[PDB]
Amino acid sequence: PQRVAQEMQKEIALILQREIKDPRLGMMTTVSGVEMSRDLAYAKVYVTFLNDKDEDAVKAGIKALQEASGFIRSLLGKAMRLRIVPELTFFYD
Repeated sequence: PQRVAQEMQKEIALILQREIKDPRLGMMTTVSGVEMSRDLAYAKVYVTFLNDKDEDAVKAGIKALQEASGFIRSLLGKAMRLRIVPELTFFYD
């Protein structure tokens, strides 16, 4: 799904700024891509940081973002009026 992956990159990048304080990460955490399941039960999200100045802070940043993943899924479905939204898993790129 090439077009849904482009809409998800854009809206998830905004929800990453709104649903958690991205100023705590320097207000420049960006989405580089998504990777989606054939059955849409799951998706992987790839993220690139200005908080990249510390490897231990990026590890903690992904850990804090994964704890918020259920809000991010619920909001992504609301922003798209989507019939099903995938369950979300986050990665540093």
